Amino acid sequence: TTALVCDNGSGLVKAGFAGDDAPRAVFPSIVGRPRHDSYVGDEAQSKRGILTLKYPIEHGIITNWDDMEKIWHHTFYNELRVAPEEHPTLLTEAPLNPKANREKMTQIMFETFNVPAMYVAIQAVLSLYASGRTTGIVLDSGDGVTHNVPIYEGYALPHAIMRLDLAGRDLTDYLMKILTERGYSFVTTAEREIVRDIKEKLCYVALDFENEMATAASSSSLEKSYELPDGQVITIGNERFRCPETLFQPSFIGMESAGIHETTYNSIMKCDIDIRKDLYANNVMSGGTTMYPGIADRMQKEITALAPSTMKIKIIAPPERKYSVWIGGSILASLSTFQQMWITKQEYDEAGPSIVHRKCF
Amino acid sequence: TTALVCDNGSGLVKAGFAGDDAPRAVFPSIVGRPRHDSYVGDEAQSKRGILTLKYPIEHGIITNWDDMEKIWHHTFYNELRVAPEEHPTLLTEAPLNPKANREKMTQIMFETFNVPAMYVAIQAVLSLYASGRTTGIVLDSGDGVTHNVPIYEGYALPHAIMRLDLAGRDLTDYLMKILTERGYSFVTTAEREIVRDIKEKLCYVALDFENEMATAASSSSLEKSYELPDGQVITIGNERFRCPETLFQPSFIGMESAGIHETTYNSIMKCDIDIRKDLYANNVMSGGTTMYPGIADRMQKEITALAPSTMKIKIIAPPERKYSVWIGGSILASLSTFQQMWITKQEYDEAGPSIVHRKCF
Ligand SMILES: Nc1ncnc2c1ncn2[C@@H]1O[C@H](COP(=O)(O)OP(=O)(O)OP(=O)(O)O)[C@@H](O)[C@H]1O
Ligand SMILES: Nc1ncnc2c1ncn2[C@@H]1O[C@H](COP(=O)(O)OP(=O)(O)OP(=O)(O)O)[C@@H](O)[C@H]1O
Ligand SMILES: C/C1=C/C(=O)O[C@@H]2C[C@@H](CC[C@H](C)/C=C\C=C\CC1)O[C@@](O)([C@@H]1CSC(=O)N1)C2
Ligand SMILES: C/C1=C/C(=O)O[C@@H]2C[C@@H](CC[C@H](C)/C=C\C=C\CC1)O[C@@](O)([C@@H]1CSC(=O)N1)C2
Ligand SMILES: [Mg+2]
Ligand SMILES: [Mg+2]
Repeated sequence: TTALVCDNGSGLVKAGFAGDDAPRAVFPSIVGRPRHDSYVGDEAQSKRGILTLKYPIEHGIITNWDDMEKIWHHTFYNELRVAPEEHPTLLTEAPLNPKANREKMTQIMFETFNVPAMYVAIQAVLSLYASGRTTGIVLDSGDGVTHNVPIYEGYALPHAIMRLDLAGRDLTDYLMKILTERGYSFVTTAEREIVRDIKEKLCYVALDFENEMATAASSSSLEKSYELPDGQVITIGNERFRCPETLFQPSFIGMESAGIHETTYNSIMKCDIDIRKDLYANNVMSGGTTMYPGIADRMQKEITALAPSTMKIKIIAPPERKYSVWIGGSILASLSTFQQMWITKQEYDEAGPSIVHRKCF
Repeated sequence: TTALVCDNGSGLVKAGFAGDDAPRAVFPSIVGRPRHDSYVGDEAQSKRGILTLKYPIEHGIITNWDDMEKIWHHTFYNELRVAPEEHPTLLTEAPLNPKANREKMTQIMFETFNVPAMYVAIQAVLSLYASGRTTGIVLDSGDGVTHNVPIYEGYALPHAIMRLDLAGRDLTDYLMKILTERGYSFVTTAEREIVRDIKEKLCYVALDFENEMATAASSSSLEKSYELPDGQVITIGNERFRCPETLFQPSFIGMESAGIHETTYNSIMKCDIDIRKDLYANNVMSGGTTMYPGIADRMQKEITALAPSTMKIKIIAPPERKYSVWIGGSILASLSTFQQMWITKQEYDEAGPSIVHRKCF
């Protein structure tokens, strides 16, 4: 009976059961086939020297499905200890995800895994119920993708979906750079991983850059040392809010401009006025990234700038937003009105891929 | 730039233009040829000799597709004299018609019609819309069939739906029976048509199959004598209501099938006791057969005498409650909002024919 939720994030894969208050398995979204079978997850990584590791998925989109399945499989078997062709199933996707993909995706569940039933939901949209909403503009900033998702009655709006190709890993990478720069090494991939945690444990969203930037060099009372695994420990200036600053500065690492709140306006201002109003006081926002301090109040103002005078702008940062996408699934999967919403072998059996094509979740 | 409305009525077809507060089209959904290329419409009518014309749409469901193909064709052209690949399209589906049938006329349409965009809905709902409601039981007492469709704010209650195969052209093959007793003709379709003409003319579902049926040996006051083509006038007694009434008596044949009102009830009953009141206080007579006057105050009895005392019950039965289906749909087909629903040429050449099973409204 128990269905299964799996947010196949670009770098992370959240997956547990239905209704389950939280995805049980949350491991690395990559695989490694022989250097000269494959392996995946922590294991996959646990074998650097002799493995050719790659993210089966790129920008929250599947590319080498081999590894992909080489995951899926590991995910029930080597992972969830459960029978595929034995449980209702839910998969997440990215906004404006290419038809044949979303279709190919299904091809495999019944085909190879003979999964009984299944469905597909936009990572976004998931996060939206994960908030108790069926309409709003979301901000699922994972490890490597970014979209502004105009939703209504729980049904999205393509033509108005701004994607800001950039995220999670960017900054992490970003950082290292502005550090190897401030006297510090780290150019091996293994070092990058160090930085991230660092990037997470410390980095924050400066309510104000300039006001903050000076202070950095002016005061200090805004930084700390780091238990570098090596043993040696170290601290960082401006950076703490410079890296996460890149978020509003798609001109911090080269890039193309625009940027977040903008691409947001540049997402809302592509949405039939009638909605706009109500699209303004509901900013949800999932994915590792969004997990920042002050990131909150920071945006609010950002927009109010563009945000016309007397308009109430409300950003909602779900304390658990890191999994909302998954958490959403957990729910919808585990629901009633959703029964008929599934896809069936009997159905997939008779039709083909195009069968999947339906309405909002 | 304009869309279309087509009521594929079991044994009839009404059509016109979205908005157009009349459907300009209404005709015989029959196809026929020489006993030994083809003849559709009332053209087929005048051929009882050379033609052995068979009707399509089988109880509301298609059957000789290749055949039905002509029906439609006969439309835009001979009839409306209009263009297909140039107007959006809407089609009434059959209340709980298989998914197989679906993608058929859907692909067929486009494929062998190159249509802009097409959508399809159950007949039973439009009729509902067609009355200012979106909830409450409806009854497509049309020609070939008569269904009981509970509706909930736009959703039908599959599980909770009833389908009775008696209707219009049902009570007819019969009428031609009851009469062979006072001794008369009416055996050939030639003669069979005359029947319905009479039915719809005189026939009525009054009230008592008793105190009413008591007036019989009684006061030979109120009866009549229709002047048939054969010039010769004819007499009729209780048959003026022995035929229609049969709906509250299947045993008139042997249908060990449920009495209408009862099925309706049955339907309402199989519904969520919560919503049951609304769908109870609401009941529509979508169907030509649903015309036998005085049928108004009638049904009330049939049911409240089963409907829990503390209530109230009304059976919305408008005048054009003979096209409500077509009418109601000729609305959906008129609204900027409707686009979000349509299935355009490109919304098919990419998503296979199964992209039509899924709606919002
Ligand atoms: N507390 C945090 N603050 C900021 N960034 C974080 C935090 N925790 C994780 N991240 C970053 O967000 C990225 C992860 O997100 P998520 O779990 O959002 O990715 P996915 O869903 O795996 O990928 P994507 O959403 O890009 O398709 C991580 O790889 C990491 O770089
Ligand atoms: N005034 C009337 N009184 C009685 N019966 C009528 C009247 N007008 C039409 N009918 C009968 O009702 C039948 C028609 O209904 P409708 O137009 O409801 O049929 P469809 O569209 O062919 O079928 P369905 O509605 O069951 O899908 C006719 O074929 C006819 O025999
Ligand atoms: C705590 C953690 C979080 C995470 O989300 O990791 C994902 C997955 C990870 C895979 C590569 C590493 C070596 C192998 C195992 C990692 C396990 C846990 C790492 O590559 C990221 O780190 C990239 C690199 S730099 C960044 O910003 N994203 C995102
Ligand atoms: C006024 C009318 C109404 C109608 O509803 O016709 C429909 C369609 C009709 C098709 C066959 C005939 C020869 C051809 C053209 C008829 C045109 C108009 C007839 O066969 C019915 O008559 C049958 C016969 S007896 C009955 O109960 N249904 C129902
Ligand atoms: Mg994500
Ligand atoms: Mg009809």
